[PDB]
Amino acid sequence: MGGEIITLQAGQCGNHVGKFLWSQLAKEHAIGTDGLSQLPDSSTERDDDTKPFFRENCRNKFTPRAIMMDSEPSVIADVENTFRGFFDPRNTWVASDGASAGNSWANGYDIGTRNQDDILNKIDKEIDSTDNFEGFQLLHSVAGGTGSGLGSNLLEALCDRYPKKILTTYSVFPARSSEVVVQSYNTILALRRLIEDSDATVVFDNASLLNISGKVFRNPNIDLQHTNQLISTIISSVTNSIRFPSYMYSSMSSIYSTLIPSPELHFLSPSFTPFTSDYIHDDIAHKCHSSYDVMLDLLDPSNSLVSTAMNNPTYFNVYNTIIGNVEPRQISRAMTKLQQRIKFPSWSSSAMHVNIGRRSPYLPLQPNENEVSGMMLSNMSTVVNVFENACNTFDKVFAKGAFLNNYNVGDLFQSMQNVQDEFAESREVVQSLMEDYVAAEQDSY
Amino acid sequence: EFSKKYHVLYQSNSYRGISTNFFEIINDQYSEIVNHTNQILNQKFHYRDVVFALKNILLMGKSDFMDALIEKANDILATPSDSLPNYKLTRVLQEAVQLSSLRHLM
Repeated sequence: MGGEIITLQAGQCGNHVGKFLWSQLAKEHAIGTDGLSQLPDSSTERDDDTKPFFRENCRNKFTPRAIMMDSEPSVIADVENTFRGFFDPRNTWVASDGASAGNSWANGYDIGTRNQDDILNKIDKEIDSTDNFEGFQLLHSVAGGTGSGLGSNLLEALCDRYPKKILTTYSVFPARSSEVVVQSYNTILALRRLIEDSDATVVFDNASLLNISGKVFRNPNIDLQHTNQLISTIISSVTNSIRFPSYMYSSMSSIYSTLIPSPELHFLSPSFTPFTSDYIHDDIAHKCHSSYDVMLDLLDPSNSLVSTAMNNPTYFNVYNTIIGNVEPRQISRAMTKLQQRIKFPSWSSSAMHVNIGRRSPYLPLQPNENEVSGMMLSNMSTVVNVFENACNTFDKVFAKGAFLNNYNVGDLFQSMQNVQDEFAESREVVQSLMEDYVAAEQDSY
Repeated sequence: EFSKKYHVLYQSNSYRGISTNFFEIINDQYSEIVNHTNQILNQKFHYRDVVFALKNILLMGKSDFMDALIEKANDILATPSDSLPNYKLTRVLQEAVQLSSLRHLM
């Protein structure tokens, strides 16, 4: 019910962010660290505990509907913890046939091919328990060996096998600069598959994400583990409309259907205000409905730089505003009329409005508060710049001729990496095209 | 109620036609009775729950169910109506309730 989702967790990051996600859903839905229900009435269908992210055993110990692929470390940490039993050791695949990704996409893509069937068995088992499948979410990092290669391989297969379902990926991007040049190889080979085979991709730009971690959390001992807590709060907020269908103007599937302008543009950027504590002092920062409303419009806390936080001269394809916490509705409408009129986003010659907002309340299983929060998820045409950069890096690397040997065995890449050349032309046609849509030529008769 | 009968009978017992006192006794009974009647409606026969439900069904704020009713029904409605559709639609209605995830726990 509500249309089920399967999460695929690839690489270190996905598995880490996935463990945190589960603790957060488990608390919120008043269930155990083994999914065991809360014994007095804590849930009498006041909420519908999300069968999309859960499956029910008949001990009624809720289990997450998730497939983990990585090697041993991340899975081990969960298994040590009392978080096991909100795990499934069958969903868990640990490489013992990986034998070093090496920070090479090809190597990852290729190990994935080799163990396609055992992997496909975990996925098919998970598919078979499904009622009616909404779609998939892929959690991963790009510029990885693992995070890159194995995720891309899976995505292209999923695309062909089930062509009637939604594929979303939550992708960590590196930066709009490089210190490591072969980032660009990993990212360009992966990118082809992500552009075509994903119908939506949510970009988290790691430079930007780092700024939030450094500035907000302010701990000098900070790492990725610490940062992953910021990705999990963000990912969980986007899911509010599925997990709570009891909001009768927010329901995820129909929302997804509308917002998407076509999968041609589908790199999305989040922004969020304010922040909840996870590694720092409590949120005691309360401010007005008007204050709340102003803050959503600023992208000054940049959690992603896909070039929508540098500048806005092209146009926004769609904007969706996620409100969490009930607060006077009448006021919410009077401010909202001012926002549509004011026209904060930039616009093309035929699109001058297409910005939406949804409002949902907090659950009371959480300690009650009268602080408001919200998330922005938006699609902008500015993304093309990241491709432009990628092309600069791509020319640079290809110019050295770094490591062509591994590529040459492969039929595709015999005359050196042909796939990357094919991609270079393909990406330029798309980037030109997105510019035409900002301009008059989008409707012409 | 029986005490109340006794009370009316009490003003009548030494009567002087004092309506304000007679009303006072009556006013106390009214307030208590409306408050007990709220417990009787709300608690016993889920009134607070019924209004919320009405809002869900009649103003159709129960979007999960509706999407489902429409998916199952669509085929049948497309075909002109007869006597038998009514049974399937009711079955689809029953299925829709299950689909909307509404269930007894208290």
